[PDB]
Amino acid sequence: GSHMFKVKKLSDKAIIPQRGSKGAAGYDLSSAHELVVPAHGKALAMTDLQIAIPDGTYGRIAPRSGLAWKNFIDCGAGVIDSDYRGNVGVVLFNHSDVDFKVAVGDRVAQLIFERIVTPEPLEVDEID
Amino acid sequence: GSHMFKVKKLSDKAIIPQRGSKGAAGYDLSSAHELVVPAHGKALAMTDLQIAIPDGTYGRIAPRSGLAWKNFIDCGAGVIDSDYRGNVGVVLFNHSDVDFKVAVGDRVAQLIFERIVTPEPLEVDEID
Amino acid sequence: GSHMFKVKKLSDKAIIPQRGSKGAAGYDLSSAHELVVPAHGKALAMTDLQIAIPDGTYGRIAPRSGLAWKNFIDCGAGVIDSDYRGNVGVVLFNHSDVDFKVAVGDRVAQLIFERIVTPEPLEVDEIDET
Ligand SMILES: O=c1ccn([C@H]2C[C@H](O)[C@@H](COP(=O)(O)NP(=O)(O)OP(=O)(O)O)O2)c(=O)[nH]1
Ligand SMILES: O=c1ccn([C@H]2C[C@H](O)[C@@H](COP(=O)(O)NP(=O)(O)OP(=O)(O)O)O2)c(=O)[nH]1
Ligand SMILES: O=c1ccn([C@H]2C[C@H](O)[C@@H](COP(=O)(O)NP(=O)(O)OP(=O)(O)O)O2)c(=O)[nH]1
Ligand SMILES: [Mg+2]
Ligand SMILES: [Mg+2]
Ligand SMILES: [Mg+2]
Ligand SMILES: [Mg+2]
Ligand SMILES: [Mg+2]
Repeated sequence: GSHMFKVKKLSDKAIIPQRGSKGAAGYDLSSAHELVVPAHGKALAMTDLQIAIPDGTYGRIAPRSGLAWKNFIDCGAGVIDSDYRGNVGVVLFNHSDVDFKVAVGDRVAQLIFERIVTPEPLEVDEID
Repeated sequence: GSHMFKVKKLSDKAIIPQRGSKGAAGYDLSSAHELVVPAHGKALAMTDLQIAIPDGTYGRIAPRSGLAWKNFIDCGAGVIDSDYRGNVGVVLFNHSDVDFKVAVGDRVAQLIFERIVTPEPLEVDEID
Repeated sequence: GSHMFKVKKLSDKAIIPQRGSKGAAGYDLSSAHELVVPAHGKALAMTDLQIAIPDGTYGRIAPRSGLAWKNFIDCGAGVIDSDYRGNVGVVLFNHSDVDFKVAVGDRVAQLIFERIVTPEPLEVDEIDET
């Protein structure tokens, strides 16, 4: 369906992503797992979700602004293809000298459905 | 708003964002404040702008390619929701060994109106 | 104008970007040059490609997921404008404690044609409440 996207929980801990405000760009993504993101290190926060990417778009794992500014947290990777398989994972980057604790249920990113196009590349001799 | 990019200066130091060329993806964002982005550190550069953005889009704070390559500067966070009516700020990351000076009026990022969709989430037991 | 993605090789070492799969978002970008991204450092991996992109888009240099989790590699900069006619360069960031080797032909990023809009900015006194 065009105006809804299906989401299936892979555990009881999974939270259905939802928009924070009427005008929100993204859907909050929460970790389904307790973990720590090491200082100057990286970690995988699995959401325990399968998500069906809308036609004409990819799912972008985008950073929460609070965590970025206060905790020096960022999202690496972040491209969820329309044919991505399985559990959707958030790759967290911590550039601070302080570990970042992640509890089950913590919002760790936001999912944005980026509209894109996918043409077939045409190799040429000259561009004008 | 509807299909517009509206810009309201919050101080006389604010500069209206403009595309560097007709083929540009992004609008130049300038700091309205002097600051330093510490080596291996982060800073918040406010634009002293309040904005309304076109429907079907969020504003993405993207990095300038020059600052990225010469100075190891990046943008953290960067997602400006269509219903944000606060002061638009650029979260700067400095991964280099050297402090990065930012003067009032310096271009520190570029704003891109990313087209997106926002379907409502539909929870299911199975996709496909 | 042009809904097409056109690609001109700038050397014999260049590889035409292609999607890894039918449902893939991005086009694999391969380095056309031997280099190393220094531990805790950055490097330019030129693709030796000149490109023309579809109208209403820019080209985003987006990170590969394997390199990100496995090697702590990220893409810096990454905005390829409609009028960029130079050699497309991948700015690679290495946040690991170990160097990252790049051989010619290595996929180092993926190109995504982001749909965007570019309206004329309007300075106003008043923005509507939210
Ligand atoms: O780089 C940024 C990112 C966000 N913002 C602004 C706009 C955006 O709409 C707003 C987000 O406000 P929130 O307090 O709701 N942060 P978020 O919902 O992303 O969660 P968190 O507070 O943990 O980041 O902050 C910036 O000015 N610059
Ligand atoms: O990762 C990138 C980013 C940009 N580019 C290209 C495309 C883009 O159109 C061009 C921008 O070159 P400049 O250094 O002149 N841009 P500047 O740093 O002056 O500002 P901005 O990056 O905001 O356009 O460089 C790449 O090849 N790879
Ligand atoms: O976002 C991520 C990134 C990595 N991972 C883990 C599991 C996954 O199997 C692996 C990344 O595999 P990819 O298929 O995404 N490799 P990549 O896209 O980088 O390269 P390519 O598709 O060309 O082989 O790392 C995640 O779960 N989520
Ligand atoms: Mg990034
Ligand atoms: Mg970016
Ligand atoms: Mg990948
Ligand atoms: Mg990018
Ligand atoms: Mg650019």
